[PDB]
Amino acid sequence: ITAKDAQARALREQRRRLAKSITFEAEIDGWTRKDGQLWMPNLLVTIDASKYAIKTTELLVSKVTLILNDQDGLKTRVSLAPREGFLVPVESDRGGIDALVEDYYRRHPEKTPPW
Amino acid sequence: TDLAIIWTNGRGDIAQDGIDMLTDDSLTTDVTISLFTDRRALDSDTLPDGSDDRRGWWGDSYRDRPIGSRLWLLSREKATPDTLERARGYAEEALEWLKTAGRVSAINVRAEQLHQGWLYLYIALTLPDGSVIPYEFKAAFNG
Amino acid sequence: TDLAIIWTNGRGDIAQDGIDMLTDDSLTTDVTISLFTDRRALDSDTLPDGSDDRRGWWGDSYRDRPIGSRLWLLSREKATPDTLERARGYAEEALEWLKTAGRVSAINVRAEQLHQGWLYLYIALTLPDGSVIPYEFKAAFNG
Amino acid sequence: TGKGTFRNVPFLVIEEQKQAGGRRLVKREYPLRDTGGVNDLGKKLRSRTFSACILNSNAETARDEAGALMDALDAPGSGELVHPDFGTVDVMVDSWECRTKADELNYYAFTVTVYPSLQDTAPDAETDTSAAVPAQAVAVTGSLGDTLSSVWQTVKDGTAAATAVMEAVTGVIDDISDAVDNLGVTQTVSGLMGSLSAMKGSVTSLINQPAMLASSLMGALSGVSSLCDTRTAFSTWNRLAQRFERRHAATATSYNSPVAEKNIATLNYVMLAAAQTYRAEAASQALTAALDFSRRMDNAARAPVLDAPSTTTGTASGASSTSATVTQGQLQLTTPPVFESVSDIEKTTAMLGAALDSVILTASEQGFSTDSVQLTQLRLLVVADLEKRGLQLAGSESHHLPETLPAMVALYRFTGNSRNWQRLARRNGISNPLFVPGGVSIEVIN
Repeated sequence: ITAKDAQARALREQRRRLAKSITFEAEIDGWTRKDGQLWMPNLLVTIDASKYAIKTTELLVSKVTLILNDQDGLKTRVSLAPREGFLVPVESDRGGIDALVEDYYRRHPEKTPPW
Repeated sequence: TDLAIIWTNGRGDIAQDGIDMLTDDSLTTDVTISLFTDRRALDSDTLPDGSDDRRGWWGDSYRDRPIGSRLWLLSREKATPDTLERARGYAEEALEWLKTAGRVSAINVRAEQLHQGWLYLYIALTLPDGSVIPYEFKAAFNG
Repeated sequence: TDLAIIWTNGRGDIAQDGIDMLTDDSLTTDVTISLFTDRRALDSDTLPDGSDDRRGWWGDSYRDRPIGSRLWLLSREKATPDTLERARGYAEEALEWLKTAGRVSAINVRAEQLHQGWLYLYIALTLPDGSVIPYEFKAAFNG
Repeated sequence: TGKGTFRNVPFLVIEEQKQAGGRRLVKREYPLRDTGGVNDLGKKLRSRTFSACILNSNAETARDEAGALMDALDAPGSGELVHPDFGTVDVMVDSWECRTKADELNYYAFTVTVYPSLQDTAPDAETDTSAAVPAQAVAVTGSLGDTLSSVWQTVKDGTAAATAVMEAVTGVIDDISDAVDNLGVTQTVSGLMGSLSAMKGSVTSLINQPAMLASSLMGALSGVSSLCDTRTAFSTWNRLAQRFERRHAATATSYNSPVAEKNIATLNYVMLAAAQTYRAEAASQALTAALDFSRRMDNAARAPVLDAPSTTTGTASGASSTSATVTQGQLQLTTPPVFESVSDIEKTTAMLGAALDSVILTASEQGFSTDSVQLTQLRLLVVADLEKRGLQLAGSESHHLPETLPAMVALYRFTGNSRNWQRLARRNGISNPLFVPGGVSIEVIN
């Protein structure tokens, strides 16, 4: 272990604890999404559960289970966790020319980096 | 403030007024569109024609709600109370989407047979306290 | 497009038409095969013969469905209402597979005794709109 | 007379007779929302039931008939229930009763409830015709290679026979190398090109080894097959077969030997057969690719919204691969212009069938029996796959049009969901979807 590696794991541990602490669970009616595709993990959804006095705004899906029981019908139990728990230690949730270029190519991932 | 539909010779169309088309921001255009455009007939309905095509709109699968009314099923009817009851029900079903929202408070529609060969529909809404004054016109004939 | 079954002298054989055998792609062949081919009698049913042999087809265990009808159980019967009902039931159960599929919409069959010594069945099938116009003929006698 | 029977045991109907059954519903009620509803789930069994009575004037025949009814209701299997109200049905009994009263000497009352004898499997196995083409193609290629190895005869001379065999082998190698070179504009083909060059540079010691020669050629063809993806495989194999065919018709003084005429003829034939089998497999894969791409999972009556990302299909920027479900076409690639429309699939299927039938008829005289017996089944499987997946699609109808309508309106009139309006135009073969021809027949999918 070096110093930079140390901070990397220490942050990884902090973010994993953050992800494991706060948990949302919901039971929606349709297997398919709003657009039409199936429900799958690694999706950033906007939560608007304000009627139950809940102040979270964006979450990331962590687990999707699809069910076809007779008593259930079509259901998919979708679990949500904060996005800041599944990030790499380099990135952050929203000192030179190299830093500026890296920031630009990090904000725009579909672009090809210089490498 | 969309275009207004003006009835001439028993059919409706937009009209000019001075520079450009005349405008309307009221319930008149909404009612005259929701009542007099044919929506898709059900699978089990018997069409008045001898054909088997159900009139609708290609945008019915793009606009979250069927467009118009099923009053076109009564193109050729005789003078019996069943047709009056069906027309009352069809108008209620066509215009209930307004009462579902907050744009009207209540709807009262009755069907009658006036001077022989007339299917009279009397539809009375109840606009709320804040609704704008609706447009006012009568059907007209020429030539 | 399969070979057409033509009824001559009370039995239906295939026939010629110009160069090759006459063809037919409609519900006529399906009906005349599903109605007039003997399927296996059940274990409890009694047989018109004094024999214990139940008819059928060797390939009945290969085609996911029994082939024909049980109208051969009425080979020898007297003029009584029982036979009229049993024939109606057998024809309905033989033709039900069409309605289980989507090829026919409804099947109304009635039975009657015509001129003394005649078992008469009237079978009415309601073909859907997409169904091709079926073949029609009359059984003929020669020699 | 009410003479219903269960197993040819007569009974008299009485009291009540009933049939009950409906759909299974799941009630969906949301918290803090008013508009709810139910969702459909199949249909439950029709539970029939009836009440019957047996009586006589003898008090002993009544007992005998009642016992017969007991032993016929309580029997293993399914029996022909005949009822004046139900009809003639096949049912399995569930429960029954036999009530008397010790004051009524002749009366015996039964009450039966029956269930339809519907016996159908859950998985409902079918046949996978898409995966039956490569399995048969492998066997066909193996049989062709074995036939070539067996029928090849070594020539030991240095004369016209040997040099002509050398020319034939080097010509076949030249054709394969030309196909690989035409491929290699985009794909990297250095290894296969080098192997082909070395193999061509070593002919003299191949024409004398039959088994090595056959493999040396089957391996080259297999490498060519493995090079191509689902985009250019059909085009490349089309070309190699046209070329190998222009050959087998120039064959069908010099040499003065028969062990040359036979070697050259069998080589040319085997090349033709292998090329056509690879073409058939490539066509089978191209059908899957085209059908996969011509699939839109929208099929819903929604309202368009102002969605900024991905204005046209695609995926949202930054989304991982775990979020997206892969399809069969992408899973096998690891489309042609012909496999889009309908008339084109018809023409392609006819051409493949004619070519393979000609190959079989020719093979019935050199590489006599096993090759033909395998190739006929390969042709059956290929044509069955093509027709069952391209044309014989679920819910396909044919309609005429009173006037030329836009594709969206024409689709909505016939099925009622206008979102798949591109599929109709593509399958018909229309250039501009706004003008769908009127008098010409139109295939509408449902």
